[PDB]
Amino acid sequence: WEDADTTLFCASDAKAYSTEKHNVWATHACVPTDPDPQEIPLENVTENFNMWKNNMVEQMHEDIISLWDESLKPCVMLTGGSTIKQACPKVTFEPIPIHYCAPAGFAILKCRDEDFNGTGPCKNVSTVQCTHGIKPVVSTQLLLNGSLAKGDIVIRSENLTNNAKVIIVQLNEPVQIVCIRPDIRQAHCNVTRGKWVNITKNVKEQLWKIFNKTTNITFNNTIFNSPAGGDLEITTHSFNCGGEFFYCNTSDLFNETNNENITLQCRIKQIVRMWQRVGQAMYAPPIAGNITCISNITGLLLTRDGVNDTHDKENETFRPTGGDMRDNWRSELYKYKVIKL
Amino acid sequence: RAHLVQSGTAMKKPGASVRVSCQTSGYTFTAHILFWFRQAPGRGLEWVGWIKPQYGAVNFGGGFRDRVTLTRDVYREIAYMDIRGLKPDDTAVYYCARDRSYGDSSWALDAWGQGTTVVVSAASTKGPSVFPLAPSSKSTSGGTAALGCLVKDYFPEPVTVSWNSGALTSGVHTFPAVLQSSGLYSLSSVVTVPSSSLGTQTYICNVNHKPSNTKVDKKVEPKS
Amino acid sequence: YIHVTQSPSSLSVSIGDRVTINCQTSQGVGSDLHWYQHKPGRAPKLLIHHTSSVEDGVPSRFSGSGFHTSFNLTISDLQADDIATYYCQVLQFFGRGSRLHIKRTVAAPSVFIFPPSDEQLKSGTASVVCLLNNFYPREAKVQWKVDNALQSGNSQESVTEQDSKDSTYSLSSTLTLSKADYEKHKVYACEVTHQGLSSPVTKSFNRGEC
Ligand SMILES: *[C@@H]1O[C@H](CO)[C@@H](O)[C@H](O)[C@H]1NC(C)=O
Ligand SMILES: *[C@@H]1O[C@H](CO)[C@@H](O)[C@H](O)[C@H]1NC(C)=O
Ligand SMILES: *[C@@H]1O[C@H](CO)[C@@H](O)[C@H](O)[C@H]1NC(C)=O
Ligand SMILES: *[C@@H]1O[C@H](CO)[C@@H](O)[C@H](O)[C@H]1NC(C)=O
Ligand SMILES: *[C@@H]1O[C@H](CO)[C@@H](O)[C@H](O)[C@H]1NC(C)=O
Ligand SMILES: *[C@@H]1O[C@H](CO)[C@@H](O)[C@H](O)[C@H]1NC(C)=O
Ligand SMILES: *[C@@H]1O[C@H](CO)[C@@H](O)[C@H](O)[C@H]1NC(C)=O
Ligand SMILES: *[C@@H]1O[C@H](CO)[C@@H](O)[C@H](O)[C@H]1NC(C)=O
Ligand SMILES: *[C@@H]1O[C@H](CO)[C@@H](O)[C@H](O)[C@H]1NC(C)=O
Ligand SMILES: *[C@@H]1O[C@H](CO)[C@@H](O)[C@H](O)[C@H]1NC(C)=O
Ligand SMILES: *[C@@H]1O[C@H](CO)[C@@H](O)[C@H](O)[C@H]1NC(C)=O
Ligand SMILES: *[C@@H]1O[C@H](CO)[C@@H](O)[C@H](O)[C@H]1NC(C)=O
Repeated sequence: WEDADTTLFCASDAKAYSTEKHNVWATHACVPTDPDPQEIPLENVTENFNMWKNNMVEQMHEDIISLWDESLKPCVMLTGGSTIKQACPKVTFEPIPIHYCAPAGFAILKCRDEDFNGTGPCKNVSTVQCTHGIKPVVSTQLLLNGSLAKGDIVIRSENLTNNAKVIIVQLNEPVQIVCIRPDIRQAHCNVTRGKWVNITKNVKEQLWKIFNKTTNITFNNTIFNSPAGGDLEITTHSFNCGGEFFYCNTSDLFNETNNENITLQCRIKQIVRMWQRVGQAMYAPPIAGNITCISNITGLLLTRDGVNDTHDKENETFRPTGGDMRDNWRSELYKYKVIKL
Repeated sequence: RAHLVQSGTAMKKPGASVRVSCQTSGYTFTAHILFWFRQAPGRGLEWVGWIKPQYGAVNFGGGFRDRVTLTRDVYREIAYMDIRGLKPDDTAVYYCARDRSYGDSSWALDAWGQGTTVVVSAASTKGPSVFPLAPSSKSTSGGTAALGCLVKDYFPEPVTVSWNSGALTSGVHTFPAVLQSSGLYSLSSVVTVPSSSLGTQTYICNVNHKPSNTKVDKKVEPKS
Repeated sequence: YIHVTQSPSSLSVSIGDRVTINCQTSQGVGSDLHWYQHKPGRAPKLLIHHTSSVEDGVPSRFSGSGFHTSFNLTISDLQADDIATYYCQVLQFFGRGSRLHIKRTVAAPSVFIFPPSDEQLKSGTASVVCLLNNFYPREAKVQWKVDNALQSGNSQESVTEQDSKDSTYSLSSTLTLSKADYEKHKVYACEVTHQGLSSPVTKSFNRGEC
């Protein structure tokens, strides 16, 4: 069995009667999930996986694009020199777990090695016909509704010395975030101060451990800070909830100066800058009522500041980032890879 | 195919601000990181920061974060670099370069802007003084004499020097301009000629300083 | 921080020679090493990306090699277009460069000295110019003496680029003095030391006389 990238197909637990858009797309593009999913282990054998050059990430990317294309239709869309006007009805939008499976003659290799940084050899290796249930959550800064690491916090980067390589963080304890909108564009999220400082404490120390172990970059203390620039989609924690686009200020989350919870002032926008293509999409005004989303902060997207020449200092600054939704997919597709029989 | 065009040279005072533009063309603008490098005179290239033009995510090298702003315009496919609080140490040639990989970061820069010279000086625009470098008998060297022109006390670069309205080119040497301690530049342009032609051929150096609209024709003769 | 060291700093080359310059890194790099060509007045040009992969458009003579902490750029058959500076890069760390010039036979300079003009003296300052014309190699040493008093820190040297015709260099050293200090001394000498000279050449003059 040799490595290959074939033509995967999707499978989900979507319902035929559901009006929600993820269920509607998955009903016509996918199949019913495996009632008894087999996972045959492969003992006395090891093999290497690479999450950063995985074609499974690219397939999930363009599927979520076509999902967003036919689901969240904007009123006016500006792409290139063309203006695309279309109907923009208010829809119900909530992601569901999606499984990716290998066609006839192929299989998927799953690595069950605990504390796996994304690359290198794997002792625990099993074969599955499908992945696990992955919610295609499109978020920024904070990875929501993802999977948790069984051991400590795991730090993933294709090259930790490259400051352009975004660092994908995967938490071990979920940080519950409660966003709500009772100005019909003013919302706010609430997050417990105790659990966020505790998780931040464990993430800072894990960043220090992985840089002291695998990198020649040495620093005494780890420090966070708000992003230095960019569009509002990445300078804030941007996500989708009930069809509306939320832009939440995370300055309080990444403020070093540290009572119950932490309140993040949000803002719903009608004009967003799309992630699936280059252009802006104008959506309809928000719907009335109490719009509430309770999600799990399961991961972080961070970039490291450029080092000073001939300097190191006791402090290294990390900042939340986002934009490329491929990193959101490989935060779950890291353990899987396609094999050919 | 990929082309990067920058803005012209910048004349600035210590403490002022400068904007350098970087127009891109011939490729998907938002799919390649744009890096900004500078090269001080006599030093190597140093990284100041990059930008991911999709959403404008940026990063900077140590020190530049305090006063450099990297931006871009996605519709017009043009990146910008703003530098505030200029110091004389920031006098350098600034480049904007494109990463060769599509949607990745390999730091391999295949497409480069032509460069933008930024000079941060307290001095003000001044035209040069053109003094002769007479042949005499110390420059004859028994056969071939040497005369020249001293273009002294001007700002800023550059100065165009020719001889005999461009007719005299053989044996001409115009040296790179040097920055005096006063903040003004000065260069010399010399030419070696046969000693016998000193009393027959009129040798005139033609100095041009566009920043001051100064044009000078200095006739060089052996001194009395 | 990654230190990048190139060697040699400057190298003498002949048309059609096999050239090899080295790049060193302070730590294990692996493969993502890139080489660039830089000619004066133009932007740097990417030659090799990722140790040995040659960029499209680069001539076939170029080839990269190396591993871990030592990398080499190789030119199989040098031509006139290949005379430039060459950097090696890793992440945001560029090397200081290796400069290439044409090698020729050693040639001594023709030393001249110019006293300041009366027009400049009427302005208030005096510039004594000493000229070193058509010498090789580039390295030379110019010494200013005023009444056998050694001058240091009040002169400036400007050396032209390597000539295209005869592959020689030219250097001008200017001594800047006030009118008062200039008129207080008589002998102004210029002592040139160069490989092509068995003994140092001295071109001097007397103020006002000849
Ligand atoms: C890894 O393999 C061992 C034995 O091969 C097994 O006991 C263990 O459950 C495996 N780990 C996971 C996470 O399945
Ligand atoms: C990931 O783990 C493998 C196996 O130990 C190691 O070779 C590789 O360098 C690690 N990657 C990073 C970015 O530390
Ligand atoms: C969040 O995590 C908790 C475990 O503490 C789990 O019970 C809950 O179902 C999760 N919610 C979501 C939306 O994933
Ligand atoms: C913390 O946030 C929750 C969000 O549901 C809220 O109900 C609670 O009152 C907050 N704690 C306070 C206000 O002390
Ligand atoms: C969020 O927390 C703030 C402060 O703890 C509180 O005043 C507010 O009521 C909370 N949100 C909701 C919806 O209760
Ligand atoms: C976030 O809030 C801080 C103050 O709490 C403010 O300075 C900053 O500009 C805000 N950023 C955004 C993107 O709203
Ligand atoms: C962090 O909080 C302090 C006080 O709570 C505030 O002065 C500072 O501006 C904050 N930093 C930001 C918003 O980046
Ligand atoms: C996470 O899942 C919960 C329930 O499964 C849902 O209400 C919430 O909107 C999801 N979060 C996002 C960002 O989609
Ligand atoms: C870290 O702290 C120790 C002592 O607290 C000090 O000796 C060391 O130099 C520090 N590291 C850096 C990079 O400054
Ligand atoms: C750190 O650098 C040293 C040499 O400076 C090298 O020997 C070592 O392998 C490097 N370690 C890592 C993890 O890069
Ligand atoms: C990241 O890349 C640098 C430069 O090639 C290299 O020195 C370092 O070892 C790499 N990191 C890992 C974990 O391989
Ligand atoms: C590069 O060339 C030099 C001299 O030709 C040689 O000493 C060195 O070993 C070469 N590098 C490698 C990696 O072979």
